[PDB]
Order: sequence, then C-alpha cells, then structure tokens
Amino acid sequence: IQLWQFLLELLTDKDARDCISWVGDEGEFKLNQPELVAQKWGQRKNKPTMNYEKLSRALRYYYDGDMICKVQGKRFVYKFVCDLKTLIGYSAAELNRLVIECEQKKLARM
Amino acid sequence: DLGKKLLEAARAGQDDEVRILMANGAPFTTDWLGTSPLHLAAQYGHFSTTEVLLRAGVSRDARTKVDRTPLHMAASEGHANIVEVLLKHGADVNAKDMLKMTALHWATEHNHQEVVELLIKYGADVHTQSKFCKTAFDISIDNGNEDLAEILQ
DNA sequence: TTCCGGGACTTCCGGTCAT
DNA sequence: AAGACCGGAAGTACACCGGA
Repeated sequence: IQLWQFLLELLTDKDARDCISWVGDEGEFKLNQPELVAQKWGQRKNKPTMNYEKLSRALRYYYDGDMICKVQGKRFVYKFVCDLKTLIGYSAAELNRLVIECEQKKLARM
Repeated sequence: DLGKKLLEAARAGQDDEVRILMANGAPFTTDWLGTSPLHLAAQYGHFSTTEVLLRAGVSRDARTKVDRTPLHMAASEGHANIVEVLLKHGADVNAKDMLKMTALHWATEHNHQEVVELLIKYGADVHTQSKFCKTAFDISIDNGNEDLAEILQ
C-alpha cells in the first residue's frame, strides 16, 4: 500500500474527518492532525516510530509526480493533482460531498 | 516493450495485434495505477479485444490500485456487451472497489439501466452497502431516477 | 518451467523563510 | 534571535526481470 492510497482511504472515511479532510472541491485536503495521521500511516506500514516529519518527506517525494503536491502557504495542506473522477469514479468534490453526507447521517444517528 | 505494446493495443482495440503480441510472448502488465490490458479493453468498449484477452487467460478480476476490476469499468461505462462477456467468463459480479462499490453501484450512478438489469440477472447482490452506506437503490434515489429505484428496491 | 542475482518509501539532516 | 517545509544522501524491503 502506497501513501496516496492510504490518504485516499482516510479521505473517504467519515470517521477520519477530524484528522484529515478535503478543503474545497478541487483536490486540496488538509492533515488537520498531522501526527495522528502519521501514527495511522505507521500502523499500516508497521512503522512504530512514524511521524509527520517522516510522513511529509514521503509526501515530498510525490512532488515530482502527477499524484500529490503541496499547497503553497497553507499549513498542513496538500493537493491530489490527479484526476480522481477517472481514478476512482468520483472527483474530489463528489467525494467530499459524499463523505460529508455520511458524517451527517452518523451525527444524526448518534 | 511487448507488455506496453499489449497495453496500448488493447486500449486501441487492436484485437489482431493483441493476438500477435500474446503470441510473441508479451508480458501481461499494468500501468502505474494497476490498469491492465483487460481494464483498458473493457473501459474503452473494445469487445473483440476484451474477448481475445479473456481467451488468452488474463486475470478476469484484475485489480487496479483503487481496487477496480474490468467489470467495474465496463459497468461504469455502460458497455453491456462487455459486461456480459466478462460475466460469462466467471467475473465476480460482486467485486467491490476502494469505496466498497460494485459494478451495480456504478452502472446505477451512471444510469445504465440495461447493465443494471443484466447485472441483476447474473445474481448480483442488489443490497450491498458502499463505504458511504449506500445500496444501488440509494444512488438511484439520489439521482432522481425512479425507474431504476423501482428495480433496485 | 524453477531458480536467482540484478527498480516507494523510511530515516536523518542541513538550510531557507517567515513569525 | 529562536515551526513548517524543502530536498539530498543513504538504507530497506519488496516487486519484477532477463538469464542459467
């Protein structure tokens, strides 16, 4: 599993919204709680000492590619520069609408 | 290379060249996102090519990096013809992608009623819930398509 | 064909900038 | 003066390959 797949997993998990969430309808997302996301990443890769420092470095390696890039000026904000609609079938916008709709249903139930 | 030529040929729907490359010994590969020749053939609606790939022994349920299978692509694109042959060669009608969505979910999202009916005939599970707790029925409702909603309830 | 040596982070770190 | 991000250098682990 590659970092981008894990982040996309979290970004589509209504329960993860508090640590990582989309910011806008263009692909940008923010690691609202960078260290927690790092801890979670480390648990998937089985890296007990993973942290935002190491995770951001891995994120920077994506800078040469066509997947993720940083959002200049915004603290902890990155961007999925790939065409998500063709990748998974929904755009960042469509995905964000769906994940928010799900979180609402959850709050309504609880 | 041979593997790439195969990927390109399938995408292009060049079934004879596909036969050709597989004869020469072209390695069944995939791109940076796990997209294989079969995903490409089914996605672009290349019937003869898909069929030739199937009869070549390629993986029916090959998964991309977002867990999509060729059936997912075919259903999503509305290629009932392609969906039918894939099912006819043992494709799992119930495969779920990264968002826990099935070909039924996608054919519904994109309003492909005929693919939805075909899927329903091949024993597709009509009530599976996606990562967003949606069954195909919910998608049809969210899309205001009452005709599909009725066959999906 | 079996067998087998040879192309995505993780960890550490020095440095820019801006507060 | 004294946090967030950058990107090089080196290490690892696992996928894939062209050959004996």
